[PDB]
Amino acid sequence: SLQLLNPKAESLRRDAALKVNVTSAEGLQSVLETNLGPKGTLKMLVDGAGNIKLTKDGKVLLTEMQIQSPTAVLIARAAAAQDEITGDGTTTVVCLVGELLRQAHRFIQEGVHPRIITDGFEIARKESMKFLDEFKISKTNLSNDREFLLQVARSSLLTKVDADLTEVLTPIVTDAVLSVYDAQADNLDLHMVEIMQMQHLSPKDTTFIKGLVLDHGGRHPDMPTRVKNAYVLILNVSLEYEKTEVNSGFFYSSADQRDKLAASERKFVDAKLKKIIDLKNEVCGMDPDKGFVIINQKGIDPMSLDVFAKHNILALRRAKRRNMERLQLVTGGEAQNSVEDLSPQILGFSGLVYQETIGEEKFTYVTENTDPKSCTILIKGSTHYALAQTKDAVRDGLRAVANVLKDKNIIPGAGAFYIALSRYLRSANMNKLGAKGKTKTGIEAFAEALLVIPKTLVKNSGFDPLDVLAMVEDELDDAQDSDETRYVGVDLNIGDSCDPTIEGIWDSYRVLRNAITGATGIASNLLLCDELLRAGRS
Amino acid sequence: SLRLPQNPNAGLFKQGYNSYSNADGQIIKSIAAIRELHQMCLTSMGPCGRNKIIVNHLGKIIITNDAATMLRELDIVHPAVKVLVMATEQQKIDMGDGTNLVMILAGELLNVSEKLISMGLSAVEIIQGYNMARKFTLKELDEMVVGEITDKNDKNELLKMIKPVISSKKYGSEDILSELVSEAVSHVLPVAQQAGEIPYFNVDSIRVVKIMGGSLSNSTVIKGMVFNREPEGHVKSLSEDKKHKVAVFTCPLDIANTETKGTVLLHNAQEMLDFSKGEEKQIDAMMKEIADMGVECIVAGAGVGELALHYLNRYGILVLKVPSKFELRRLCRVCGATPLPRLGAPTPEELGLVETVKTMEIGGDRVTVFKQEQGEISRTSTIILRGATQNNLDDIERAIDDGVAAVKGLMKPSGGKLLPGAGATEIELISRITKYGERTPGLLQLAIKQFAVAFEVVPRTLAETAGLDVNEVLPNLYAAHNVTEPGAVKTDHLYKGVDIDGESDEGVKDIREENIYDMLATKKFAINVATEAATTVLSIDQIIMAKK
Amino acid sequence: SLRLPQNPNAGLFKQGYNSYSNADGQIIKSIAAIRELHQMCLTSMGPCGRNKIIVNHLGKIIITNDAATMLRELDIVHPAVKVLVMATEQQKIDMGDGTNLVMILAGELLNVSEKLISMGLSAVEIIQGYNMARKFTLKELDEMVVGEITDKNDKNELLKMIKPVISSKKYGSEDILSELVSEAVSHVLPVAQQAGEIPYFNVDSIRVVKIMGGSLSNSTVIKGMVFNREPEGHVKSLSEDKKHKVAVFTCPLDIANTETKGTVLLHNAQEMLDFSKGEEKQIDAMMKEIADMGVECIVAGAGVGELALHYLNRYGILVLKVPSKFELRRLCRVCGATPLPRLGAPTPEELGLVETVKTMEIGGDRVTVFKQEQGEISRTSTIILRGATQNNLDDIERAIDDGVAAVKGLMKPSGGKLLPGAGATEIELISRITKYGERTPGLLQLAIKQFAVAFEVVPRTLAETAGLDVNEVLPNLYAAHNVTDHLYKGVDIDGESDEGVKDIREENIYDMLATKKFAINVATEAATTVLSIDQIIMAKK
Ligand SMILES: Nc1ncnc2c1ncn2[C@@H]1O[C@H](COP(=O)(O)OP(=O)(O)O)[C@@H](O)[C@H]1O
Ligand SMILES: Nc1ncnc2c1ncn2[C@@H]1O[C@H](COP(=O)(O)OP(=O)(O)O)[C@@H](O)[C@H]1O
Ligand SMILES: Nc1ncnc2c1ncn2[C@@H]1O[C@H](COP(=O)(O)OP(=O)(O)O)[C@@H](O)[C@H]1O
Ligand SMILES: [Mg+2]
Ligand SMILES: [Mg+2]
Ligand SMILES: [Mg+2]
Repeated sequence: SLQLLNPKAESLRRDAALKVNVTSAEGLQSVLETNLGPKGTLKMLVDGAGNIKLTKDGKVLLTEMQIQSPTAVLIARAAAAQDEITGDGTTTVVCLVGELLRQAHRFIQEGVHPRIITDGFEIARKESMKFLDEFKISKTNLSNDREFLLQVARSSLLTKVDADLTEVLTPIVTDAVLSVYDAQADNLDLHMVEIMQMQHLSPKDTTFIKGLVLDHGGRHPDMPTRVKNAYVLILNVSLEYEKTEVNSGFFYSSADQRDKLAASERKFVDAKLKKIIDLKNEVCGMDPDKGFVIINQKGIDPMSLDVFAKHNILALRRAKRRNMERLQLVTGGEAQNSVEDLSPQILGFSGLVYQETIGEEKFTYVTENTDPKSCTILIKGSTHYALAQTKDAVRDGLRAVANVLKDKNIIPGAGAFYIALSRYLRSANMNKLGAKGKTKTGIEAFAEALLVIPKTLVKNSGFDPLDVLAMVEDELDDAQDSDETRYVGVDLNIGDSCDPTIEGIWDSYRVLRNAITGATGIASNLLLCDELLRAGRS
Repeated sequence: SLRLPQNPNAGLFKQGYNSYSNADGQIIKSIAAIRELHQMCLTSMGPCGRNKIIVNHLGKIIITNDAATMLRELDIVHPAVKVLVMATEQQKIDMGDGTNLVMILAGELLNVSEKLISMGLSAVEIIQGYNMARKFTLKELDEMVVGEITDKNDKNELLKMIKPVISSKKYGSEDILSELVSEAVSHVLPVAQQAGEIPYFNVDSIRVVKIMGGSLSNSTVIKGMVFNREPEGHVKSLSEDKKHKVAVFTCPLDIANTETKGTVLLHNAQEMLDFSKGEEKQIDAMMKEIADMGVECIVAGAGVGELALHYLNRYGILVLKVPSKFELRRLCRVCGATPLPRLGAPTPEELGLVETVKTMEIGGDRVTVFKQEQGEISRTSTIILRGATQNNLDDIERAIDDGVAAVKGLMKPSGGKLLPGAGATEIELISRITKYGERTPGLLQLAIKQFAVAFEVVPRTLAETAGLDVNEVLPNLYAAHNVTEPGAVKTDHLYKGVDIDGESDEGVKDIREENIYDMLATKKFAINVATEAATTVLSIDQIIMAKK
Repeated sequence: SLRLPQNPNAGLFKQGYNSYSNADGQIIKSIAAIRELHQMCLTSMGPCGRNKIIVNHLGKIIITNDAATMLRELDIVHPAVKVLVMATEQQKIDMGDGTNLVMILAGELLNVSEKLISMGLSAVEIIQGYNMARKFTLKELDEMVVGEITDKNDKNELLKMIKPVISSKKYGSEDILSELVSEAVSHVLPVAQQAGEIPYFNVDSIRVVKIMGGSLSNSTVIKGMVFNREPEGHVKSLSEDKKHKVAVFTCPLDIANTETKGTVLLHNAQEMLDFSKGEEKQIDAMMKEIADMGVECIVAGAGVGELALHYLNRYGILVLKVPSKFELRRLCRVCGATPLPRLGAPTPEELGLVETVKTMEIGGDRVTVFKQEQGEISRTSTIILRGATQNNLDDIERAIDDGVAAVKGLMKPSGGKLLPGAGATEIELISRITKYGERTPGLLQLAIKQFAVAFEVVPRTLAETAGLDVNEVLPNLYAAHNVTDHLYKGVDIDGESDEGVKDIREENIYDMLATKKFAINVATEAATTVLSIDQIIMAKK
């Protein structure tokens, strides 16, 4: 039908479209199968430029390696979109769609329709949402348990990096997250927590700074390096020259009038500097002990830097949009734009301001605040890929622990959620459900597909995956009759079951919810498609 | 049968992308890929090390014995080898000392790891083995330390510091090269004894200007600095004592033109007559306030006009060009002047002090000198380095950067904390780490054992490059440490090391009287970054590339 | 999302193999594609049909409005068409009549079955439907016979036989060509009071000698044959001897040489002198015996030597080569002699009789005519065709081959009874099958009805070539069958065809029973194969 219409085209239908979606799914699954879990293998990505970037995140692997298949680009958007808002569960979405297609394809070969199979996944998904309410556990945030946040931070950090980096980088996240909770209980991740690159001694020397760190310092030598008590000032006004909207020549007639008009360039700048001097006169007391610093969002003229250097005022220019939205949280002051209306109330407070330089670059450190509402995480590293590995680790770790404070619940992991849904879907009475007909295998297909995830953790350790679930099955058979509510786990060190409640392995709530919802939608849409084709003008 | 299916489901990725897993002996190949350029580093460590020719696509050649420097120009395909390039680049930037070691140690840790992975040790246990060895290695470096400097400025102490550093890069003669650095270090340091002030030192203070011709013995130590400039108006020997004054201006010595459309406007002939003379009288009037302060040389930051030049050389004011930012900032540190962009009167407190400004022929071209005297000392001194081949000037200049980088190692920590060199610091850790393997149980003992075997490359390399048979020189040196510490105190078997030239057998007559030592701060970060180089290469089990 | 994964069964069968299975749409692709060649045989159908010029790769041009001759030369890449090609060739080699109905009825069953497959009826049931409908068609044709012939000897009785066949191909020539074919069959058949027990007849009895030039009316019948050959030696007497004994030798007239090669050996000059006369006296001993019995004509298949030709010239014996072996035995059937590879001597029992042999030019070229009067002949005849172009005479030969092939189709079986033609029995079968479909309830009733609709093309194809409206004469013809007289209703082809009714007996248009039965069977078997296949596997080039 397509060859007589289009003189050139490609068409697959009714057996190859199903084999393509399953073969491409099994192919992409094998790539990210080994990365899943704590003992998984690392993966570097080097392009033709020659740069190196190292991480285990499936999003970085998918959004850097170009892919030609039409199925995998939907898995790429699904794995990326789930991680872009949640920050965790990337490879879990690929494994579910990677496993649910092959687990249903065996029954498509038997002759079951794709429509009624996907109808079983949807009604089975509603059972999992009802199971999340009973499976989760309530946790009160008023206790302010720091040990509970430490265990959540080690869940994601142990997966990416080893124990040496996890132990030193875990309390860096906990100290940053401990300040997030407040009376308003409004979560703020992007403005409050930041990441900055700095090539320094080693990755292990990452330290926590309570104040806002800046990537610039004092240009002039005579300007002060260290300041004990520095009251900041925010000004978004540009203090260099301005070209003035079509204004043209300073038509000068005589030679004396030439430089007389050139001196007017300083008058516009000096009109704004005098307001700073008038502000300094109000806070002139204890001038050797105290200090003053000005932070500008736009550039400052080098002619005006000597004015600040004479009065021992520290100058910082060309700040980011985000840093201006963070000085009020750290120093406690208020922002200002125009130099007309000033007051001492808007000035912040800082207990220690010092600068340290390496090579050509220079960094400014601010800390020792009275009541800092925000902070930073200055990560140290050796190579560029070391920063990229710490970028993805801190980016995925902050989002995972931040979601625990959003809600009042937390899901235990280590296969407890998948193993619990297996017994629930395989033992629940079907008469309570509304599905009938050939929906018998759809419940078994999706229930059995969840088992492949916790044994993929075992496949990286090298043990037999089927044998380490024998005692797990025998434990739950007696746990229901023993009248003791416990949740089992999968410990890869010894190859035996464990309890995530005491070991500290946990997982966020919206990760597993959005993962199955996004995976079931993608896997269902790929099953119903029975024809592939390419056509268009080019 | 005639053709395979050629890897089905390969259209998931592009045709140019390739995967490289741990299987198929590819981790052995990555160790072999390190072994290609690692053997190039064998003949470049030590005082008998051989330099390397590197011809770039542009044709710029640099001849050198230093790892971090040679690896910058070579375009590398293997990513695991690039870890060593950036690891040595980190070594050069931070400490500026011990880059071959980063290369020769981390390459040998991958060499002995070739035996461990072949035996069947898991990669996770290998990282735990070297980390536990690293904590014990850095601990024992602080224990077996002997000696300290305790004085920032001394003639004899600096010979113990600079001489073992520059002995690797362009050894040559010892005294003529060491005295140029020890004399220049004393000039720039703020001594200030019995004051309690914090010391301070900058790597950018000491800078070497390359001048062709002459010989290495004719090199002198200049108090000030030098450029290859020409005075515009006139040259002056300046035989007048009673020191001159210095005024630095960052703006050009000309009329400050309007930034927005500076154009003449003359409505009548009365303005036409006075406009030509007005510029002359205006420029002259600005020079009166400058000339009355007693200044005789002004350093300009950009192009100077001819009318301003006519009034400067009238009173004999020298003009100097510095058309860049850093070239103008380095000169203010010598005389201690504070520049101001205005064309007004320099402040008397801000005027600099320079006694003489000579112009002589060194390399056939015109150069201007700013030698100070013993009174009113200055900082940011230079070293006139004379040589025949421009390629040798480049490597000797970076040897001063390594020596100046070694002086930085004294400021931050509490003191010097020197160690015995000539392989003595490496061979001592072999016995201590070997004993540590016997104390710990578990399957990690083989990782601790092979970590000690990797440290044999320093004495094995120095014995191979010295033209001696390593099979006889190495076990002869083990006899000094197999006779371990008896009941008598003050044992002197720690200073035994290899020898490049001389007596048979080789245990050197101590590294003592020889006055060669190593820095603690270099060994700390070198073993740290070398272990990180082996950690990142051994921890990864799959590699993915593109386009090749 | 740029390059596909390329169908990962590409490790299986090579790129040259193409699969065109069903569900994908094979049936829709095939039934349609073949509608182009279906219109070729449809336009070339009937007495007013259009002949089609087919130029093969060698360049030999042909112009024939049949179907077997056309499709033999057409290099057709489509495999489903080729089932119809050699199925039509089976009709050519066996019966020699009905190539066109087959290409038309076989294609129309696939065209009319579009409704069955599109509605969703099972393909297996359609094969069972046409098979049971085929059995009812064969049983029902016997009852509609009114032409039970038992004489099959006289010439006027063949006017109901040969003239409908000749009227199809080049309708303008009926009486002339029928006189040639009918007079040829009378010479072929022997004179006897009652010849029975299935007398033998073959297509090689009546041959066709094509002569360039001359109008078709100037043709004539020759009992012998005519060869484009040059006689040698003398001119004939043409009335003097009154009869001529003709010996046919397979081997040439020469000294008997062995298969193994030899040469002349002479030990002395005495044998050299006698060798010149020895060869002359050797043939003279064998040639003089032939002339004693009066053999006035010798035919040697291989090349005749000059020494043997010289002795025959003085006695006045006719010589002839006849190099081809197939046409050598046909001359023996005329005279009534046997081949003789041995030289031997002529015997009276093995030697035949020939009245006279005369030489002239018919179309400018000198030829040898073996016409004889008052002689006994057995299974031999020829038709001398005169025409303006060689391209037209080629179609007259195949028309005569189809005419005499019908004589083979009559006399070989026990009965070759007639049927009403001109769109008379085809519309009757539509009424019979329409009533048969209601007798058997079931899902196969739809196949029985659509099998009857496929027979509609036979009347309207005569109307389409006649420039008449199909929607007027075809439904008007059904009203004539309402009710013997209703059986002899047919399609008229004339300017007065507005009524659409013409009696069959006025012009005596008839068709054969065995020809239509074999055509319906091969047509149903052709449609059975095309509807039974689902997958078609090609290959490279
Ligand atoms: N140390 C551990 N012990 C047991 N299970 C773990 C451990 N670390 C991670 N997991 C499990 O691995 C799964 C994936 O973790 P994570 O890397 O955060 O998500 P993703 O692999 O989708 O990016 C989680 O379900 C978690 O329970
Ligand atoms: N003359 C000498 N005798 C004995 N040992 C020496 C001598 N010169 C250098 N060495 C040893 O050779 C080693 C070479 O160190 P190397 O890595 O080349 O230093 P650098 O970092 O300056 O390149 C030193 O650690 C030192 O102990
Ligand atoms: N003068 C005529 N009047 C009516 N019908 C005619 C006339 N001449 C020929 N026909 C019809 O034209 C048809 C041509 O059939 P044809 O395809 O030649 O038969 P076959 O397929 O057996 O070779 C015949 O069935 C015959 O009935
Ligand atoms: Mg994760
Ligand atoms: Mg050194
Ligand atoms: Mg016919």
